[PDB]
Amino acid sequence: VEQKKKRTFRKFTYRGVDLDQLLDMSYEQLMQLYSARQRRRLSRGLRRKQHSLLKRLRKAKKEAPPMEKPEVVKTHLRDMIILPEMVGSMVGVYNGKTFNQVEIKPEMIGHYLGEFSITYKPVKHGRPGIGATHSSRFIP
Amino acid sequence: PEKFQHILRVLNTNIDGRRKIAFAITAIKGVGRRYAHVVLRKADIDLTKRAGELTEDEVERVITIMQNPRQYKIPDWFLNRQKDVKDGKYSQVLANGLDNKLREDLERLKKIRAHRGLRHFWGLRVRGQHTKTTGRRGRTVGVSK
Amino acid sequence: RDKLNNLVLFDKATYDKLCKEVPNYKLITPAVVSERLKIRGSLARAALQELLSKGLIKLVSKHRAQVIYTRNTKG
RNA sequence: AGCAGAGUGGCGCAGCGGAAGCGUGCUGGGCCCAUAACCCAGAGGUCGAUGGAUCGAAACCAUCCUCUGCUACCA
RNA sequence: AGCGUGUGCCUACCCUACGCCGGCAGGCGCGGGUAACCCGUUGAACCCCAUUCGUGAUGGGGAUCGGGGAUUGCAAUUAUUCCCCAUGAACGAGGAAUUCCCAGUAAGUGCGGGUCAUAAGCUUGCGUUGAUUAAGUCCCUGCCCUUUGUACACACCGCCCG
RNA sequence: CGAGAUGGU
Repeated sequence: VEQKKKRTFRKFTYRGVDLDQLLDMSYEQLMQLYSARQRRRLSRGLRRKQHSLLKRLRKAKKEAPPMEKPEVVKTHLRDMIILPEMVGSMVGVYNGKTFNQVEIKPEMIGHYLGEFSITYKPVKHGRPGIGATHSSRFIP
Repeated sequence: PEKFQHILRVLNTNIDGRRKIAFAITAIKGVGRRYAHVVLRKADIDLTKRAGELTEDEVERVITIMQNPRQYKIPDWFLNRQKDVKDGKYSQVLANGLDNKLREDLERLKKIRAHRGLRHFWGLRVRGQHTKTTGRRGRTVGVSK
Repeated sequence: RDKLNNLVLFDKATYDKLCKEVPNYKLITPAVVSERLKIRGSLARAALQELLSKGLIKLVSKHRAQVIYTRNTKG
């Protein structure tokens, strides 16, 4: 990663804990660090057949060459919360017609996968057409 | 009267010593009507006097209470920074510290390029609002060719 | 565009005038005291209660939105 | 060299010792079923250098700079 | 105050008193109602009485934006709705134009019904406080009837000349 | 007795 200190030692962490500690914590402990929406989702959420993504991610983390990035796993699951299991991983997130790849930085923790893959193009205007103003009227 | 000093400087900001004490200290950023009343109530100050009628040790009692709310038993549910994301603390942030705390929050969203960080960067409405008919700040454009 | 500059506390040049002017006025009210002495309405409210306990003026009427006072029963 | 103009705030014409000046052009709105005529509102603002009176300087007054205009010459 | 609604017949959800925990949104327990029977004497808002501010873009105004907590749901990010501390824009009664209204009316003020798993700045009803100005005209925009003129009948937004 | 031209569906 580009930056020192973060989640490793001293004053930059998540909520006061290090990445190696977030990797020891259970879902029952971890839901005290997350905010109210993520806490409700983990408390209520049986996650029935949503564990399949976590299996494919941990397969790709296991089988990658030593000191090189995993291959992409590509998915429709835009409403998945980023767990501390998912850091340093490649995901392709569906956009309504294409998959956009994401390298999951540890600062992304507690966000949704769908927050990093955007459904539209930023607008830039062409000149106004006929009917755009009351004076614009056409007579043959 | 005593012809005492009627402008005073408190936290790198100037207070008019001429308003009621509970409405003079809200010239500090991070101190609203609701928080200013509770600080003076813990500080044991009479709310009826003008801000130029406080003695030198009374202003130091108010300043030392504003900077350490949790040791004078001001509740956690009152504070403007709750579980701060990088170190987990609870506090009230004031003056030029509030400017930097927002400056760090907008750059933290931009660095990972989340949707919030892109809307703040392009200068668009960040919360759920529509943009077809409100917030207009350009110039009228003519149809002619 | 303009500004008033009304006082928040007295000084002797205006406090001695408050005590000298009492017999001159048929109608005494916080607003007429405010504009005539250049005093805020909250100081005008406070000053007229002291003169009443000193016995120098008569209360004619009181209501939330309007007090009225007058000269001490002669002239 | 004699005498005069310019040195935009919006193309263009340059008012008078008060921070647009008015006729006009551009852009938008009203009126009408609709187009013209008519009516109304907009346009990010030390206007070449150096001194002096002013509440004030493109616009009251010095001294330099440059190009035009009419005369007409240091060339 | 007055008008109303209430356990959904496939379709799976209703209206709530009382006690206890919490600043709040909210949570747990335990009863009544298929309704002139229970929520309910439906303790509504403006208004009324007392206090503080003092002509200041101010203690007027509350847009924009940071952080945290609950509830619906299979799922809330492009923020469902709700609660808390903080931030504190334009705006000082609005140019040419233009809408609605004659008495329990206009305007002010809050409450039900619809849509509804979650939810009114809309709409359709109800009560409460309660004026100023008129009792007329055909001028402007239109409608009805009669006499009259026409080169119109696609009917004046017509037809037609150099 | 102010000024009052014109007409793709």
